[PDB]
Amino acid sequence: LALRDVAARQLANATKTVPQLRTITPRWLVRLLHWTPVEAGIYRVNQVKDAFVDYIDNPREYLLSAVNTVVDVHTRISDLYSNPHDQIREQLRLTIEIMKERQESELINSREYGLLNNVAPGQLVHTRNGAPTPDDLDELLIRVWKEPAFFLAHPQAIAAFGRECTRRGVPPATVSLFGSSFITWRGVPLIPSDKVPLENGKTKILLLRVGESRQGVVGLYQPNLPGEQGMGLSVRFMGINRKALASYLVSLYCSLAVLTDDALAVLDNVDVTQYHTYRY
Amino acid sequence: LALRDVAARQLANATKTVPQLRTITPRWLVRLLHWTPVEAGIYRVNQVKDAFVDYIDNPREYLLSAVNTVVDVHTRISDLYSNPHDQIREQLRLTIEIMKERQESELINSREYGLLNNVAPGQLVHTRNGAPTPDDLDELLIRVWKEPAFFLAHPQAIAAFGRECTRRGVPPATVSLFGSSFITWRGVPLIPSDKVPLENGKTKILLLRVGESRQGVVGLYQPNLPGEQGMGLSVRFMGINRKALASYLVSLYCSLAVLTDDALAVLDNVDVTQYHTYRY
Amino acid sequence: MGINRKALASYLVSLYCSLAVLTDDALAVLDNVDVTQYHTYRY
Repeated sequence: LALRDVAARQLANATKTVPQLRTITPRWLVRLLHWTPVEAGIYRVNQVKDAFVDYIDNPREYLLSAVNTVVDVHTRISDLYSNPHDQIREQLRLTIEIMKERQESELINSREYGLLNNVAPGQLVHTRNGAPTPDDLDELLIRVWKEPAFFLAHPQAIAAFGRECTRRGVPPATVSLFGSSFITWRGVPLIPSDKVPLENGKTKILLLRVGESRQGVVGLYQPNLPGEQGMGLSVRFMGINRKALASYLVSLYCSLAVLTDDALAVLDNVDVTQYHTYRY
Repeated sequence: LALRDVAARQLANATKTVPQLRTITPRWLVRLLHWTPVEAGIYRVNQVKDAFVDYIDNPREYLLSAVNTVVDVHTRISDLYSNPHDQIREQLRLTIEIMKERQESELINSREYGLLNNVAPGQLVHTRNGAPTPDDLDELLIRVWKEPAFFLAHPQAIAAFGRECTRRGVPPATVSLFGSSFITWRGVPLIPSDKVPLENGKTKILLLRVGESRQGVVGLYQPNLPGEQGMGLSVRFMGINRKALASYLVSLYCSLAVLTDDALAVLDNVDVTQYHTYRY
Repeated sequence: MGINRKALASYLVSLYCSLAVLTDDALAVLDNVDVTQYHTYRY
């Protein structure tokens, strides 16, 4: 008999990871958008009227929106347990991750801005038979034929499109972006995002042109913020309350503008639950 | 509601102490002895016969004794759990502490060497009334009147002597040695040691002269050992067995010689259980 | 490890390893995969 493992383990330093947040996503849409700074929170998109040359007198003004989160950390927790990991920094990091996920979801789904609600008449396409076939994506590419950037879809919709391509004996090509592989259709990549709504096996697929040089989709943000930690993101210390809770304010200022109406098209009534039966 | 202490504690490094060994003692006797090296494990104490000048022809030869301890440490324990504390080093350190305690106990109590058994006739004093009074220590000082070094006693016997001194209205003086205070009697310090036997409230008190220049008590040790880590102490790696247990041999070589017989005296029948009743 | 009485030298080979799945959506398993099916091509 000798020294046991459980007793010798009382002398050993455990390697501790930072807390793993499983709802973190790559947030591809934010990385693929072009971001325009708005120095005073107002973006006015002037338009040619009925494209002599006249302009409309009531152009849409985009107001940047504010989302705030208060992060409360007890002073004794950050005082006592900040070795080897800063407790305040981990709380803030995680908080900002959750806020960035919410920001991507708002870029897709917001009622004021938000791609699925700012789609022009004539740019809304419907599937012929529910499932996202190659013909439906060809329709989408008809609607955004001027230099389309990427498709945006739920990963289940990308799988359904892959099944439809397999049934027709068509293997779609792939591209590498940001060290990851994506399906492409007619050279246009299919980008996954779990923020595209999926309810009762029904979802939507978006097609986007991005950039200000083109007349595409642009993201908007506020450029010079006190306590800035990122694009349109700021962190401020709010103070300490009577119960020794230190508070931090995390602010995110963002919006989205579709500069011209042929920069965005949406394929509606996409069914992701259809499976083919292969019989020979 | 905010982040709780129990959850935030999962990120914090705990400060781990080395294992505390409560049986560790200051081992004052070993620190107070003079240590003589014996290069080949044999110490022959020559004596003048019946002190012309003749020597005895059968002098006592002191053979250094060996105490061995095998320290088994599983290779996976030292491989896995040696951060930030070396597991083998802690096991060896603790093992050597226990062996040093045993060595002090053997210097006092051994049957071959050992002060309580190598006491000459005429140097054994008995208490007049059980309790260790000032008169009994004066008797001891009669027996070792030539430059006595220190008393050695159980801490309960030192307390009993203190009680006897208090009953007689005598406060004994104290000296500082090694950063610690000790009672002294007639300028001779009383050194505590829990290795002095105490059974049924009965113990002994020793008085020693030390050194080779004087003809006192000397400790003996072996000076040039393979794997030497201390005085007469060595550590050797023995090998690994089939079940991946690494073994280490800890060896301690020691003995003790009383050069002349008036260098040591023992006060016998010391009673440590007597308490005076103060009535006025 | 050392040499025994019959002049056999021993060596200890140790391997320390484990594996962690940090989040649960990092791993998926497809079960009941059948590898014995062959199609009959008739035209």
